[PDB]
Amino acid sequence: QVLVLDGRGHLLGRLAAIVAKQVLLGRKVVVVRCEGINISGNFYRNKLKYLAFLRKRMNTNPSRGPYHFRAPSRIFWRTVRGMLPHKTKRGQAALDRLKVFDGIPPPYDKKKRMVVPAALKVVRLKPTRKFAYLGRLAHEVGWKYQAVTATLEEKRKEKAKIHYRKKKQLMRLRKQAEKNVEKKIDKYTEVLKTH
Amino acid sequence: VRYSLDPENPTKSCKSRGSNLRVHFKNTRETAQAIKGMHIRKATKYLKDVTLQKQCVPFRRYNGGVGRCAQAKQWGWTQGRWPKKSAEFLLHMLKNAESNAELKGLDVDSLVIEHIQVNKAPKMRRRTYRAHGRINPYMSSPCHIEMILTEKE
Amino acid sequence: TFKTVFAEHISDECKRRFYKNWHKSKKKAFTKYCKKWQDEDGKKQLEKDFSSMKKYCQVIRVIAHTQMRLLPLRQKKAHLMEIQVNGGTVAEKLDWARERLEQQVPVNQVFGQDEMIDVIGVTKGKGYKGVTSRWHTKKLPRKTHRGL
Amino acid sequence: SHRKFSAPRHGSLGFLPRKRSSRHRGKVKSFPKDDPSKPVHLTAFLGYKA
Amino acid sequence: AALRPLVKPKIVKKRTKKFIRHQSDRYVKIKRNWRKPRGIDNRVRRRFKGQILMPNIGYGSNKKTKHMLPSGFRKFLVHNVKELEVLLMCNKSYCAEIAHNVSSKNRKAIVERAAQLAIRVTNPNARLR
Amino acid sequence: SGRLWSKAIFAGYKRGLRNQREHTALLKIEGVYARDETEFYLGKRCAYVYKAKNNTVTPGGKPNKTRVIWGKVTRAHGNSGMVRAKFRSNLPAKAIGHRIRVMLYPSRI
RNA sequence: AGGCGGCCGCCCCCUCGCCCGUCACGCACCGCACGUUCGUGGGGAACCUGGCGCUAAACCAUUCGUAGACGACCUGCUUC
RNA sequence: AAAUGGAUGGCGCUGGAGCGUCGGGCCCAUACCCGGCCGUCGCCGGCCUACGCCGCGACGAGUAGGAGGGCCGCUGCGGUGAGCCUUGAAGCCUAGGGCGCGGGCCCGGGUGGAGCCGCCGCAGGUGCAGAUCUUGGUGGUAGUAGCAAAUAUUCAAACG
Ligand SMILES: [Mg+2]
Ligand SMILES: [Mg+2]
Ligand SMILES: [Mg+2]
Ligand SMILES: [Mg+2]
Ligand SMILES: [Mg+2]
Ligand SMILES: [Mg+2]
Ligand SMILES: [Mg+2]
Ligand SMILES: [Mg+2]
Ligand SMILES: [Mg+2]
Ligand SMILES: [Mg+2]
Ligand SMILES: [Mg+2]
Ligand SMILES: [Mg+2]
Ligand SMILES: [Mg+2]
Ligand SMILES: [Mg+2]
Ligand SMILES: [Mg+2]
Ligand SMILES: [Mg+2]
Ligand SMILES: [Mg+2]
Ligand SMILES: [Mg+2]
Ligand SMILES: [Mg+2]
Ligand SMILES: [Mg+2]
Ligand SMILES: [Mg+2]
Ligand SMILES: [Mg+2]
Repeated sequence: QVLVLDGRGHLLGRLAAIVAKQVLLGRKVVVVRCEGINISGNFYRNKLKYLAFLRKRMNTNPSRGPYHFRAPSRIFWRTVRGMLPHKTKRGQAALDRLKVFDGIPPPYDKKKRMVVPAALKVVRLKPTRKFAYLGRLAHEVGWKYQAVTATLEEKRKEKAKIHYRKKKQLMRLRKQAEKNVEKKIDKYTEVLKTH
Repeated sequence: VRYSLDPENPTKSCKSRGSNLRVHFKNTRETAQAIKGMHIRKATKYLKDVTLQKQCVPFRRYNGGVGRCAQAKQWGWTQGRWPKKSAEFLLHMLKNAESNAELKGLDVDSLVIEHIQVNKAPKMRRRTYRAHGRINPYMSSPCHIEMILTEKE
Repeated sequence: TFKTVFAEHISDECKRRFYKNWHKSKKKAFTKYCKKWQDEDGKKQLEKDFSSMKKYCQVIRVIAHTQMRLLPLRQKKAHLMEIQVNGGTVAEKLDWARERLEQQVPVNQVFGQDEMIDVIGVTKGKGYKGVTSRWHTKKLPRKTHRGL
Repeated sequence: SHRKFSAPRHGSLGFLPRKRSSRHRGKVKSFPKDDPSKPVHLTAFLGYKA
Repeated sequence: AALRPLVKPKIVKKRTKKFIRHQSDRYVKIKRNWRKPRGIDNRVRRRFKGQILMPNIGYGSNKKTKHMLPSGFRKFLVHNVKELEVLLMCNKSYCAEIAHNVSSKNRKAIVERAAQLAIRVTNPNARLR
Repeated sequence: SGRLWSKAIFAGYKRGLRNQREHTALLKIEGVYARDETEFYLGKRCAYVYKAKNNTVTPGGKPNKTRVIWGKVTRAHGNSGMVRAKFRSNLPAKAIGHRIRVMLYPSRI
């Protein structure tokens, strides 16, 4: 059904390729933590290309024409727009199925986030090559919401710690229960047939 | 004679017609669309308000270059105009339909206007006198008007 | 906007602001809201709203209006204003606002003399005017057919 | 081309979306910033040009 | 269950569109009958993809399934009793079809003679009282 | 009780770059992601389940609003493990990005 | 961009709420598909019943000028 | 280093989705092979409309142009159907059924009220999408421009 994807440590084009392929099949995919999506190359080059993209505008009326979003979620949504056939009611329905968010929403705090191995910085890039941060680029050009998103991100990280301590306590309790006795009769079946 | 959209029964229905009457076809079409779907006393009070310029007729289809008015907001529309002569002729044919319902013997206080129809009659031509000695037509646009009324139950 | 908490005794000028036709209106605004003020069980559901207001908000704006009875005007409608309190912490800002509900704020209380304070308003209506009066462009000479 | 007398441009592009404002009371687009060092005060009042 | 003719296979027509004329949609002075365009720049004559198709020899139906009604007979029109009784020998493959200008008084006699001779008529219950 | 059909997503038609061929359809079937994995599904029969407001149904007890265009698997397609299929009637092209059942009959278990 | 989860004290009750063994039946519809699902699916018009309640507001008209080509905007209308 | 903002097609891409060398798979064109159907040509069969009936094989694109066929069509003429009918002909309409590849045709349903068609031959003022085509009618424009040269009208009553 829903595919909640991490954005921490992913690449823009690779993640956009996998999302734009999997959204045409019907799986409702949502890319969360979009401010952490890395872009290869130099950061001066990335902001120079984005400055050229801002320079591209209609001269007779800039409103009727090129729109230039500054938020990184809308940057990734434009990246998936430029790959889906959005002028037809296949890519238009796919962009209606696609949802993108900066930070993490409260349902996606609770729901588990997936990590795509094919789009990772470590898998795809040589570790001695330069990179950038899409949230850093967005804060440098236009998107003035880094200080609020980072504060709410630290808040949900504190929430995640105070949940993970309870989860690890319950895991220690259930492994004490597994350490206890009189469960091995089924384990004679299970260890033979793939414990 | 025949009428388009014959009613459910001729017992509880009256009918009226005007033929070859000097009006504007577009104004009579728009005031007929403003009339249609209304009780007969409300339509009579509405046409009196049109002749007194207290409640307008919205122009929806034939709406080219027509100035706005504040009174069109009852109709959910922006443009409007107050056809005096069209309101007078259609009120006269509503009085004729009222008299025909009285002749047929209906409950005359509970009639609604189920069907109305307006179409272009044969027009009469005069001539203008434009520049360079040229003659251009100056043509009318009369209309045939039909209406089928129905009791409300 | 987290939630808006109004006062108890709301003036007739504010009611004329909330309504369009004061003659046709039956003057029925805030009857149930004043009932929520009057009821004892409604106070606990109202003081809890300030407890959440102390916790989650940072920008608190106080709504104020004008007394039209002290004016020689004819409008008799009180214009509402959100005024952002730029004071200290949210707790004492909320305590200040709840202490000074339904009270008057003079200009000598907040402002002062020789304080450089900007003015925001709406310009005059000059109507649908032309180009040389709007953009102050240069006029064409006398010999110009079709417009100067 | 080569206009031969370069003139400064009439008007301003920053005031270009000219419209009868839907509000008639001039609203505040941006209030000044806050800090807990300053005491509690207000920022904006109403007035009438007498 | 009327007369049940002989072995008639799955009748195919290889396309069933009765091809439209080019730009008959745009102008209502143009009848929908086909007419071969002989223009020097026309996309239909040049046979571009996405355009209309021209009727040629390839759309010919099979000779076994040629002039075949979906009931399984081949039609033959009839005016009177002699042209009905000429179908006495081949009534199991060739059906009758009464002409439009035949009145009801003779039409009932023709359909009664067809019911006696076991000849299929395409319009048995038409123009009756 | 329980699902007996494998899940497949209708991906598109057999096409080049410009023109299409609507007689053969493409199915991205779940689980299969390899040429060696799209071997067991050779010979399966597919079914596209859709809805309509009239009543043309199976004899399964009661009439409903369910209509199915039938068909079956023809062959494999690509190295990614896609499945070609020729249905008895061609696809309505509304089924793009939707689901077609693959039921586990006549294959060679 | 929140609505389900956790604790305490009782309630109409249940010790077959689950795995291992014995027993007998329920449509066994006699070769066939769309069957079993989060569905007490989304919203729209009405039908009869229980309790708790609700008793208005826009637009036109008129006036006003801080506004106006026409629309549009800001306004007044109580019997003190 | 060049003038509107813009082009490996764009999105993007750096352990490649760049570069050069290559391996195995994979995708399709009206190309190839097999098969079903139509037509042409060639060779041929039979003493079954001989101008008909089969059999085999290879081939089909095309402006200007040239031929063959048309049981495509319109008007009229002579033979011809013991033709059609006021119990409804020509004409016109049709979300009806069908045929032929196509020219077109047949039937059903609705108005109409007096002429019409099929085969074989014969003769044409014989087929329209154009020609700033001719005649006639009708839309968008459009309830738009325009009812502005020469100082000015106002109140009451009357026939109506
Ligand atoms: Mg216009
Ligand atoms: Mg106008
Ligand atoms: Mg003149
Ligand atoms: Mg003015
Ligand atoms: Mg001049
Ligand atoms: Mg702002
Ligand atoms: Mg050419
Ligand atoms: Mg580029
Ligand atoms: Mg390479
Ligand atoms: Mg050829
Ligand atoms: Mg003929
Ligand atoms: Mg000629
Ligand atoms: Mg002649
Ligand atoms: Mg013509
Ligand atoms: Mg031509
Ligand atoms: Mg011409
Ligand atoms: Mg004209
Ligand atoms: Mg005018
Ligand atoms: Mg004008
Ligand atoms: Mg004059
Ligand atoms: Mg008088
Ligand atoms: Mg009188």
